[PDB]
Formats: sequence, C-alpha cells, structure tokens
Amino acid sequence: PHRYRPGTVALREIRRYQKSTELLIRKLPFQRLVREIAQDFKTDLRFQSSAVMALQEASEAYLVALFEDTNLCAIHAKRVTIMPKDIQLARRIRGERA
Amino acid sequence: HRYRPGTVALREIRRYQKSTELLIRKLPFQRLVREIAQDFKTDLRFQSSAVMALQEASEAYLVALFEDTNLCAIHAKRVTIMPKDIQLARRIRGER
Amino acid sequence: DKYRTITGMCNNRRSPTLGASNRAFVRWLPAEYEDGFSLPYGWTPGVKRNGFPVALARAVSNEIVRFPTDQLTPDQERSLMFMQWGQLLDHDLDFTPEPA
Amino acid sequence: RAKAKTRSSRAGLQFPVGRVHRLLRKGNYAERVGAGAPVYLAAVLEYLTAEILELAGNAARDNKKTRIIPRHLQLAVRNDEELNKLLGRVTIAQGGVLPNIQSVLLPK
Amino acid sequence: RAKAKTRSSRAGLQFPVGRVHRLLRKGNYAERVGAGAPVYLAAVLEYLTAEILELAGNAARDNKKTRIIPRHLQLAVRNDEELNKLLGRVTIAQGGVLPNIQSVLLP
Amino acid sequence: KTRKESYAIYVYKVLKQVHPDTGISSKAMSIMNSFVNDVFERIAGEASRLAHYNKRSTITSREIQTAVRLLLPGELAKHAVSEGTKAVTKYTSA
Amino acid sequence: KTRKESYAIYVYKVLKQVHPDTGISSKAMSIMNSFVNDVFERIAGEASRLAHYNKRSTITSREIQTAVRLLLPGELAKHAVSEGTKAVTKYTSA
Amino acid sequence: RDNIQGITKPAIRRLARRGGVKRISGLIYEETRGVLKVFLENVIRDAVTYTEHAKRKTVTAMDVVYALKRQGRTLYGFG
Amino acid sequence: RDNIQGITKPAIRRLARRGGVKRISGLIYEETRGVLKVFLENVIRDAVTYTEHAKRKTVTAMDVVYALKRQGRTLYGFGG
Amino acid sequence: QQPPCFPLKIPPNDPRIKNQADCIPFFRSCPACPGSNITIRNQINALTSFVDASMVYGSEEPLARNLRNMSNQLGLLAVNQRFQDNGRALLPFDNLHDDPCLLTNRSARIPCFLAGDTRSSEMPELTSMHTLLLREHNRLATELKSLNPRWDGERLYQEARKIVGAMVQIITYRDYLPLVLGPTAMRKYLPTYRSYNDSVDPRIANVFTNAFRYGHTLIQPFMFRLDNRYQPMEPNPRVPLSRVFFASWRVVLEGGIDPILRGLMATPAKLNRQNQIAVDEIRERLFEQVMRIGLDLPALNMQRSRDHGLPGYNAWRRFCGLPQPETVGQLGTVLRNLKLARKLMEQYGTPNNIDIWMGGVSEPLKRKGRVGPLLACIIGTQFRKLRDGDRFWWENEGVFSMQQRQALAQISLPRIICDNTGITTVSKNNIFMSNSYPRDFVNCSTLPALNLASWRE
DNA sequence: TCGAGAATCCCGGTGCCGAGGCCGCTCAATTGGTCGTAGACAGCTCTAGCACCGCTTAAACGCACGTACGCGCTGTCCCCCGCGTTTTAACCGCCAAGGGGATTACTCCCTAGTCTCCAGGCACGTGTCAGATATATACATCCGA
DNA sequence: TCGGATGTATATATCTGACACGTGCCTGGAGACTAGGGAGTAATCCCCTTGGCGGTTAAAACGCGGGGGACAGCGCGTACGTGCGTTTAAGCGGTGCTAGAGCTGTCTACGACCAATTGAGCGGCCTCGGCACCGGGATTCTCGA
Ligand code: HEM
Ligand SMILES: *[C@@H]1O[C@H](CO)[C@@H](O)[C@H](O)[C@H]1NC(C)=O
Ligand SMILES: *[C@@H]1O[C@H](CO)[C@@H](O)[C@H](O)[C@H]1NC(C)=O
Repeated sequence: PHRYRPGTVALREIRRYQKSTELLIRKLPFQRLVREIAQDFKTDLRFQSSAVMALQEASEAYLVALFEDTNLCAIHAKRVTIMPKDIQLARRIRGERA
Repeated sequence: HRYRPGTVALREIRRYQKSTELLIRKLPFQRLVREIAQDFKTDLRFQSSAVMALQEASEAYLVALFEDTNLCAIHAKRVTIMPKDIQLARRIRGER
Repeated sequence: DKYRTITGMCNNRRSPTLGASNRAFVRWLPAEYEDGFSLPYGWTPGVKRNGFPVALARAVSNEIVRFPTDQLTPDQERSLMFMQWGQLLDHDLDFTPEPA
Repeated sequence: RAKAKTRSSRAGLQFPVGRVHRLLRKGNYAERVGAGAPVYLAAVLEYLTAEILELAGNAARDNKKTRIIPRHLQLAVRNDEELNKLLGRVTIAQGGVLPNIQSVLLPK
Repeated sequence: RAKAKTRSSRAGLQFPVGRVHRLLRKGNYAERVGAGAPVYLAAVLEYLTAEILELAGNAARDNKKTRIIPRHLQLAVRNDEELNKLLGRVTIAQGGVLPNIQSVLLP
Repeated sequence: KTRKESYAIYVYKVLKQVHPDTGISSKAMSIMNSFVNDVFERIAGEASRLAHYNKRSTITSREIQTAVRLLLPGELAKHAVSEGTKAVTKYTSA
Repeated sequence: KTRKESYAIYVYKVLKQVHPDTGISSKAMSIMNSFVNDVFERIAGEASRLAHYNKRSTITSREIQTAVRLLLPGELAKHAVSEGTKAVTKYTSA
Repeated sequence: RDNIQGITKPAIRRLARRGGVKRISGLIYEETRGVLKVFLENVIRDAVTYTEHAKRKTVTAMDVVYALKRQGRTLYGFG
Repeated sequence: RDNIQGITKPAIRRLARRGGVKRISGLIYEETRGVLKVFLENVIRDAVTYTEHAKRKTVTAMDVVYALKRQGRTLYGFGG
Repeated sequence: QQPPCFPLKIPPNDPRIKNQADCIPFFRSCPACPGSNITIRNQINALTSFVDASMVYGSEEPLARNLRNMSNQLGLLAVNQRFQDNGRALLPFDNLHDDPCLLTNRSARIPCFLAGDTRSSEMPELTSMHTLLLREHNRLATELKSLNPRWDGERLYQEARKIVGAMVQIITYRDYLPLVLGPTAMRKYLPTYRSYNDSVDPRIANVFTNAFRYGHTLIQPFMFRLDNRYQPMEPNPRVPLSRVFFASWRVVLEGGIDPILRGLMATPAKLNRQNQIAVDEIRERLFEQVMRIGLDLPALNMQRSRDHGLPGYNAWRRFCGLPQPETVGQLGTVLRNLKLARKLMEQYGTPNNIDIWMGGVSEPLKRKGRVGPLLACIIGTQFRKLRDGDRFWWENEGVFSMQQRQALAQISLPRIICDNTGITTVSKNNIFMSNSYPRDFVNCSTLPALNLASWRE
C-alpha cells in the first residue's frame, strides 16, 4: 500500500493553489452568510450578484494575506504549525486588534 | 550595594513612561536632519518648529516600533529584543 | 587613487588590470568556431553550420539589406546629432585593432 | 434693518455657523452648499470638542492640576475606545505614552 | 472655420485631452484649470498604462497565450518593485498570488 | 499683521461650559485647533464624495449625516447624529 | 439605453502600440479602466491640495508635476515627468 | 441562521495553502471564522450605509467598492 | 559628516525603555539607526518637495506637517 | 584565403561587382595571444572600457602626453599651428606613413587630424565633434586658470579633464540612452544609481562591438551644411557621403565646423524600417576614393561577427530571456513580418544561424525607442555594467562635491555648442530630439552657463 | 542507488462563446471672440535664521564583574496528516413573477449673487497667580543575612 | 525575614512668565431682494432578483493508523546589565549680521463663458477563432528495498 509521508501532499497543495486564481470558498454558503450578516443592519435587502462576488474576492484576499503574515509569525518562533496566537500577533502588529 | 540585573531596567521603564520630554539630544538631531537634507537641496534653511516637528515624529515612530519589537520578542519566548524582531515587525507592518 | 589613470589601470582594487586597455574582450557566451578553436564559419568551403550551409554575407546584404535610395524615410523625432553622438560614444568605448 | 443675530445663537451653539459656511463654500467641496449643512457640522464639531475636553479635564483633575496640557489630552484619548479609534493614526506632541508593562517581564 | 483638430493629436497622445480637461473642470478640484494641465495628466496616464500593458503582455507571452487576463496583470504588477509599491493597497480580482514557499518548509 | 483665524475662542467657550474651573495652555490649544481642523476636513471630504457618487451638486444635511455615520465609530456617531439633528430643528424653529 | 464612458478605446490603442498582436479580455479591461480612474483621482487630488496650500485658484502643469513627483515612486516618477513635459512642449509648438 | 459554519474546514485549509501554510493547528478554524465575520461585518455595514443614503433597497457592486475603498482596500475589476 | 552616530546608544536605550523593553541586544543600535535614517529620508524628501513647489528656501513646519500627513502620520500641535 | 586575410566572396549576379573572382578586402582582428592553438581566440580592446572621454585625451601614456600643449603652464591641449576656423582652435595635424586624408584630394594636401582616437577623421561630422570637445577643454582650462591663479598646469589639465569626462557621462546617460532604449527598457536595464560596486565587471563584451552597430541604420546619404540663417549654404549645400569619407580638407578649407554643426542640429535622421535597413551609399560606395573598390558596411558587420566567433541569433535570444523561434511561422510572429522571415529563412535555413547584427536590426523597434528587444537588452546591460563598475562615476561620493554636483547637473550639449563657437541659434532641450527649424530653436541667451564658482579653492 | 506507483505534464480533436470589427446617431469637443480678474513681476521692510563665543556641568564613554538568559541537545507523546468510505448539498439548467432601478415631465423652492452696515473677532498691552524649582523629610522597596 | 541602604513621593517657601482679560478697529457675516435652475414629485418600462424543482456528482464528514513536531527539562557559556571614574560637547546666556519671507501696487495675458458646427465615441449587431476541455501517452518525483 503506497503512502506519502506527512508534508508531501501539503507541499503539493501549496504549489497547486498558488498557481490558480479561482475562488476557494463555496459560493452559496458565502452568499447565505453575507445575507445573514446584512440582516442586522437593514431588513428586506436585495443584493446584486456582482456585490456578493466583490465581497467574496475581498474576503479571500484578506484571509490569504493574513495567513501569510501568520506563517511568518509561526516561523519566527521556530515552528511549522500555525496557531491562533500567531494570528493574534499578526493582527495586533497590523493594527487591527491593537 | 548592587541591584540585580533587571531592577534598574524596570525602574527606567517606569520613569520614561511617565515623562513627556524628548529623549534625543537636540543638536545631534538637528545636524543629522541638515546632513540628510543636504542631498536634496543646497543651502537650505530650517525653521526651529520644523526640526521640532521632525524630532517629535521620529521619536513617536521609534517608540511604536520598539513596542511592536517587544511583542515580537515575547512571542518567541524571549526577553531581549534582537534585529530579527525589528525586521519581522517592519515586515508585518508593511514598511519593508 | 585620486584621478583616472590614463590606461584605466588600478580602477578596481580587487583586480588592478580589470577594465584597463589592451586586454582581451570578455565573452558573455562561449565562442563558436567552425573547427572549435580559431576557425571562422566560412574559412573552409563545403563545411556546414548546424547542419546547414553557411550563407555569404555579401548575398545577405544584397537581397535583404538593400532598398532603393528614393524610398528613404526621415525620422521625425531624431536629429543627426543622435547618430553623431552614438559614433562618438562608440569611439570612446571600444576599438578592435587589426594587423597592417 | 433689525438687530443682527448670529446663526449660532439661533442654532444654540458656541461654534460659528457663518465661518463654517464660508469654509465649506471656499473649500472646493461642492458647487452649492445647503443652509442646514453648516448647522449640522458646527453641532458635530462642538459635540466632539466637548467630549474630548471633558475627558481631558477629568484627567487633569485626577493629576491634581488646574490646566490642561498635551499629556492630559493624550491620556484622555488613549483611555477611551471610541476616541482611540477616531485618532488611531494621530500623533499628539508632548503626549508621551500610556504606561503598560508586559506581565512576562515582571519578576516572579 | 478651419478643420477641427483634437488636442490629443496636437500633443501627440492617444489618451483624450478634452475629456480629461472636462473631468478636471467638473470634478471640484480648483476654481480654474490651466491649459497645460490636461495635457500633462494625459501624458502621465498614457505612460503608466503603457508600462502596465507592456509588462502584462510579456507575462502573457511567457504563458503561451494571446489574450491578457487578470492573472497576467497581477504577475506584471507584483513582479515589479515600483509598480508593487504604487499598487500596494490594491486587490486585483481573479489575480491570485505569486508562487512563494518559505525555505524552512521545504524538505 | 495679517489676521490668523482659529478655533480658540470657541474651544475656550466650550471648555468653560464643561469645566468652569479648568484652564488650558497654548500647546493644548494648538492640539485642539488641529483636531477641529482635521475632523472638519474629514467630514467635508466624505460629504463631497457622497454628493459626487449620487450625481448631485449640493451638500445638504443628509450628506453630513451620512458622513458622520461613516466616519465616527460606534456610539460616538449615534450621539453626534442626535446633536446635529437637534441643532437643525432649532435652526428651523427660529 | 444610456451613454456610459470609459477609458476602453484608448487602452486598446496603447496596447496595439505596445503589443500589436496581443488582445485583452473584458475583466482585464475593467481592471485597466479602474486603474486609470484611480491614478487620475490620486494625482488630481494631490494637485488640488497643492494649489490650496499656496493660496492659488488654478491647477497648472507645476501642480501636476509636483503631484506626480510626490505620488509616483522612484525612477518611475522621473520617467513620467519627462513624458508629461514633452507633451506640453509639443502642445505649445502646435 | 448558523451560516458561519458554511465556511468549512477544507475551505480554510485551501485558503491557508494559497498563503503558503504547510502545517495547521486544529484551533485556527474558529479563529479564522471570527476574523472573517468581523471583516465582513465592517464592510457590509459601510455598504448598507452607502445604499441607504441613495434611497435604494439593492446593494450594488459600487456600494461594496466604495465601502472597501473607505478602509484602504481598493478593489479593481467591479467598476 | 557622520552625524548618524549622534544618535547615541544611551538615547536608543531610552527610546526602548519608553517602549517597554527590558533587555536589549548589542546589534539593535545599528538597525535602529538605519530605520531612523530611512524614515527621516522619506519625510525630508517630501518636505523639501513641498518647499520647492512654493519657490521658498526655508523648510517651514507646515511642510513637515503636510509631508507627515502624506505618509499617513498625522501630527498635532504644530501648525494647523 | 591566407591569414590574416578573410576576404568577402562575391556571389553570382552581383549588382555592382560583375567579376565573381574579385573579393572585398577584409582583415581579421588581432588575437589576444597569438602563437598558440589550445587557447580559444579572443580580440583586443585598445581603449579604456569607461566613459571617461578617452577619445580626446587618449588611452596610452605616450599619445596622451603628446596631445598636451606642453610649452606653457596652463594645462591646455595642442591645437593646429597652421589653420584656424575664424580664429578658433582646430585639431592638430598628424603625420602618418600612409594618410588616407591626402588620397581624397591631392591638390589640398591636408593630412588627417590627431586626437585620442585614430578614427577621428572619417567624416567632417566626427571631426567637428572632436574639435568642439577640444575647444571646450581649452575654454574650461582658461576659466579655471583665471579663477584659480595658484594652480599649475598639471592640476588645471586634470581638473578640466575630469569635468569634461563628467559632462560626457551626464549627456550620455541623461539624453542619449533614453532615446535609444525607450522608457520601459531604460527603467528595466538602468535603474536608479545606488553606489559603487567593486564586484561589477566594466569590461566591454565582445557582442557589444556588433550590437552597437545599430547606428549604421540611421545614416543619411548626404552631408548637409547650413549658413547662419539655417539655409542651404552655397557652394555644395548637400554633399554625397561617398565624397566626404576621410576628407579633412572639407573642414579647414570649406568654412570650418559651424555649418556642419548647424546641419547636424537641424536635420532629421533616417528611420530604420524592416524594408529599408541601410542606405545604398554605405552599402556600395563606402571608402570609394581611398580603396580600390567600395566597401559594404552590412556585409562587413556580418563578416566581423563571423570572424569574432559570436553565437547566433537564438543563443542571444536565450541569453536575454526572450522566446527563441524555430520555424518560419514563429519567426514571422517574432519579427511581425512574414516576407522578412521568409527571406531570412531562405538565406540561412534556421534562426540559429542568423547573425547577431541582422537579427538585431530586423526586429521591430520598442515604443519610443530605436532598437529591438534583444539589442535593447544587450546595450542596457553593457551600459549598466559600465555605470556601476566605474569608481570615478560623477555621481559617486567623493568624486565631486555636492555644490559641484548641482553645478554639473545643469550642463547640456546646445550650451557647449553655442558657447565654444559661432552658432547663436541652437535647438531646445534634448538636442537629440529636435530637428525642425525654427519650430524648436532658441538663441541660447536663455540657457544658463555652467557655474564654475564652486571650483574655487 | 534502484524500481513501482502516482502525479503532473505535453500533444492532437472539437466545439463555442466572447472578443474584435462594422454601421448610425447624437452629444460632447472644437473654433472663433470678449472680458475681467488671478498671478507675475518689481520694490521694501523687518523678522528670524545662521554664525561665534565662553562656562558649567550633565551626558556620554570606556572598563571590569558576574549572573542570568539565549541556545543547543534529549525524550516523550499526542496531535495532525494521509487515505478510504459514505453522505450531503453545491452546482447546473430551465421557468415564472414581480419588485424596484432607471428614464422622462414639470414645476416649485432653494441657493447664488449684490449692496449695505455694523458688531464679532483679531492684534496688542498688562498683571497676577499656577506651576516650575530647591530643600528637607518620610515612606517604599529591594537585597542580603 | 528583620535590618540597612537607595530611591522616590510629599509638604513647604520663592520666583517668574504665560495665560486670562480689556480695548480699539477693521472686515466679514447678517439683512433685504431678485433670478434661474436643481431637485422633488409623479408616472411608465422592463430588467434582473428572488423563489422553485430535479438530477448528477464533486466535495464535505467520519474514522483510523502512525510518525514527526511541540513542548518540557537540563546544562553551558557568553554577553548584557550595573557601577565607577574620566572625557566631552550639549545647553544656556548674550551679540551681531543679513537673507529672505511677507506685504503693496500695477498691469497684462490667460482662463471662463458664450454661440455655432460636426465628428468621435458609444450602442447594437454579426462572426469566427482562441481557449477550455476531451482522449491518449511521457516524464518526473517519491517512498520502500
Ligand atoms: C555613420 C557612418 C559610419 C561609418 C562610415 C562607419 C565605418 C565603420 C567601419 C567600416 C567599421 C569596420 C568594423 C565594424 O563595422 O564594426 C567600423 C567600426 C565600428 N563601428 Fe562604425 N561607422 C559608422 C557609424 C557607426 C555608428 C554610428 C556606430 C554606433 C552608434 C558604429 C559602431 C561601430 C563599432 C562598435 C565599430 C567597431 C570598431 C572597430 O571594429 O574598429 N559605427 N565603423
Ligand atoms: C600650444 O602649442 C602651440 C604650438 O603650435 C603654441 O602655439 C601655443 O602657444 C601653445 N599653447 C599656449 C597656451 O601657449
Ligand atoms: C554588486 O553586484 C553583484 C552582481 O550584480 C550583486 O550580486 C551584489 O549584490 C552587488 N553588491 C552591492 C553591495 O550592491
């Protein structure tokens, strides 16, 4: 039974998803989440498809940049694993949670 | 009599976080500003308020950068700050 | 190291002769010769290059470079000082001597 | 002609409605400026000034002083969440820093 | 009257000078607009567009493709230091990210 | 000497309204003047952008209200809005 | 319907100048149009601020040149300045 | 309406893979969901304010673009 | 003309103390000097551009304030 | 075919040379180290590989000393002892065993000139440029002596030489290179200067000697001379180029260098098109009077590229990172021309065999540039290496003072032209770009002069 | 190193839908004068920026000790990765309604623009009281026995 | 773990300069009036957003085994903190000169503003070829010997 050692398929996925430009979140769940969030501010709101697509693009770009900063924070502490404290440190230095 | 290493450091931390004065001598900073500005224009004059504003901005920038550096150093389970902490803070901030 | 040496020597401290005059050209790519050492492509008749015969430079100038004189198109954005300064800077930079 | 009354008196404000109107007209913001815009802007500016000045005066009283210096303004701003968010990227001259020491550095 | 001649042709540009002048005049920027400001702005905009498009076309050609897609614009912008500094807080839709893996992660 | 208008008299009047027994220095007055100018410019710029977006050529109290809602954070904004509204209402009564 | 203007034909003209045999899609055109509008707004706003600081009522080539120097980074800025200057010179000759 | 769980663990793993992350702890999924919720709440609040000012009931793409630009997050490609 | 060494080690140590730093490595000072030089170069370049546009020869405080506002570092207490 | 001769064979049905057995003369370049065969052949660069105005001051010590005006203590340069142009200095004459200058006109009996380069007498235009630089050096030495009376001859000469070299570097890197490479290539290959780098090799590459031949495509078939009013000056307003080669008598005995400079300043250059590569005057009537038969400049370029053992077109395309064509369709796509690609493939048979010069000048030009992508790559790389590896670069710290740098940064070619001789009307900024009179001409009473007040001790 | 198994990559068909080129209008851009004010000079004053000089003296700079912290180096164990098997719901394709963006009229109000005047808000001058500066004292804290 | 030494907050005098008023004056804000166009209504139009259904299948969920990072513990040495004595320029004053920033006046030429004309760009319409998938093999990388 052939088996890959841990960290091989992870590097393959890193190479594969850094080469494509698609959207990595399913569109229907994201649309539902956006509508649920918008429910608080106003009632009976309609959304253009372009509005939801723009929100998805912005959110995915934000999350990817945050994960890059988190990876740098993890490597700083002599680690490979990504922990929540790394996310908190990145957000604090960026000034989001400062 | 002699204090243990780290007592006077905390005393200075408490003392300089209560004051509002400038921590850099004025004449060396003025000379540095004039030398830097020499590269852009020749025979330049500076208002006193211009040098004062530059000094205030520089001191605020350095203090904030040192706070971020201290956070980075503590993240790696350390007490001293090293140049790599400054580099990481400036890289996350986007200044690199 | 105050002024320029007229021969260009001692400009580089690591290599004093580097960049001076009367020295060999630097090769960015390995040289290509019909024999391998010092023979140009065309010295020996009937020898092909890369599996193809070597063309005559005069013929290439004859039926590719050639164009009738009356169809000259002046350049609306450049003067003849452009070409004159090109030649002057060129005569500054390099010169390959040949035997007399 | 009757006795002139400032628009700030009619609006019940301390900040100048007329000066704000002139600054809006001269500032190259829009082709026309409505009559109610200066009143709204003056009221908002007066509210923000009153809030920050009340906090600074409280800080000065806590420091046992009867005059506001930049240190008191910085202490007032940095101790309030909304004001700190409003002035996050703002430097106050001769303001100092908020005293905090990480718990890791304290002796154990 | 004489035959009409566009200001872009007079200045030797491809970007419009009359439209840029109108946008400056009606954009609430200043009380008056000079006659040489639209020409300068159009020239600068044309230069920046040419830079971006040349880099993007080179990226597309290296990809064995004829058309330019947002991925090529992203590759052009992010691989250039000055352009990356200019568009440092800008997200290009469908642009992806640059391939970059940290050395410590590699086996 | 050329006149130099500033928000010093009005800031002092507000301070006397809030803290009758507290004064202010000159550097603090300069800081408050800069703060007032900065907030004015921010709100006015946001209102101008809002007017441009909707293809309108007028800055009204609705634009100022929306700019205050956009810029000021959380509870602050709410209170500010209330104050502004009150003023306009009083200004309409007179 | 209506009439919506954009920097579409000019971007295509520049592209055909640079890459005569290379096309461009619709999303790429949208990105280029947004980029042109964004840079225009940045330079125009900086020039307006420069004119306001020096108590002038006119935006001229000097304001545009200074705005380009302030905004555009590094050698890029230098090249841009040259281009702009050339255009104005030509515009004066004809 | 628990639609925050629609952002699944494999989706977060894909987003982290695009960011260059090799190993992932099991506690970052909830943190990522909270961060995304905060960001979306801010942007959507600004967009809804822009929509309400125009006296509309439909959130257009331009409202989202303006809301993002207000936060220093300019987005190209949607006008 | 080596005035960057006028930013002495005690001054950097004081600036670190105000930031809450307890222990400082020996190579921090050169890095701090480089960071300060970069920041000052950017700000002074912008201020000198602002001064040149006005056809003046003295760099006023307002030019520095405008440059800092351009970098996103608004400063209160000087000018307006 | 015996060394050191590499004559050019004549193909059949030649337009000019009817006899096939005849051959165009050609001499192979000198080897770097003759007498051996294991070592690969290399060529000799007889000049310093720096932008230091080594065409006016020479590159070898004996010639450099012989150029100096060694009879006084003013640090001047030698001038002609028999002729002058309206009382202005001319280049000193030179004595040679076989002077080609006298072959052009036996009646005139005017020899070739002497300068820092042996080729300073190809035409009146190059001689005019050399004379202008010589006059500029003499004027700078005179001004420096007048301003500083304590300086001796050697110090004055060295300071004037340094200023002239810095002026040449400034003019080149600020006006000429952007107009060759274009904005994109100039930004890519010559970014902003950082500092002197001792690891950078400033030696001239072997391909650069054939990749800078591109200027052979800008040559006009005539030499134009204009009077003070920028009108065709009589007699002989336009002279065929075949009669101005190695003709120094057209400078001393035909009104000096003023008409030549005026014609250069106000005449459009030739545009390089894929169907019009090089004019027929240099292709069929080059050095007609000096030699037995006319030469062929493109043929000489290709033959020299073959002699130097340079790789083909595709090797340099790979070196510069550009795509490498393999078939006729790929070549037509790359060159944006199908007829030219078909002709090239018929001539050579494969793109790998195309000579560097032909392929470089056959490419479509860059936007606002005069070279293709490959030639732009080579030229930009060479000039970047020249700038970064030069310890005496004018922008390097310690070479010039800051006040001196600000004084030098305001020089321009039209200022020198209307300062050092009699022309009063000159072209506007970027003299290399202005060619229409009087649309873009000024009286140079508005251009500021060089401020030497910062050179006072 | 050597071989088996996956994974990714490099080439010939095959449609298809989006990018590119062609007409028709109409609505800005261009051309041709008028005018009035914004800015480009010149003069001139006086404020503040630069330079210099002498004296304290507080800061910086070397030097020596030692201790506490940074940094490797084990060792365990448990948490995350890779893979296979079931669910689940995202996704695509097609219909049907209707809410609500989006133009198009028309007509008021609301704002700009102009004199007139006349008080609110600057600049300048003054004096007194918060606050900065010694001086001694008394708690507070730390390090050692 | 009770006593000694250093450091810092506290209360009381002394002096000073800067902040809080007072006063004169000028200029910008308020009070009227008129005129024109921007925006507020209303009334259609049709577009595109929401809601529904059905089938296919790709991805999300669960479970399992194992190995390789995370984290704790333990030396070891070196480099940074703490005093201490010796330079060294920083800061404070008073002095002097002059460059240039700011203000005043004149005037001219440049940009806003009209009208009349027309052609450049936008919308709608075809149409065909670049690209996205299909099949197959080819080459490379990885993990167990
Ligand atoms: C304008 C008329 C010119 C004539 C009549 C001329 C003549 C010649 C000839 C016959 C050679 C023989 C070797 C060679 O071709 O490389 C040569 C050398 C050369 N030329 Fe030209 N040339 C001219 C212009 C230029 C220009 C304008 C440039 C550059 C912009 C240039 C670049 C070179 C170079 C690099 C050499 C090599 C030096 C050597 O081989 O001795 N030439 N010149
Ligand atoms: C240069 O030498 C020449 C020889 O012809 C002589 O006439 C001249 O005077 C010398 N230069 C000077 C400056 O004297
Ligand atoms: C000098 O040039 C080399 C070769 O290009 C480069 O690798 C190196 O970084 C440069 N050094 C500096 C100090 O710029």
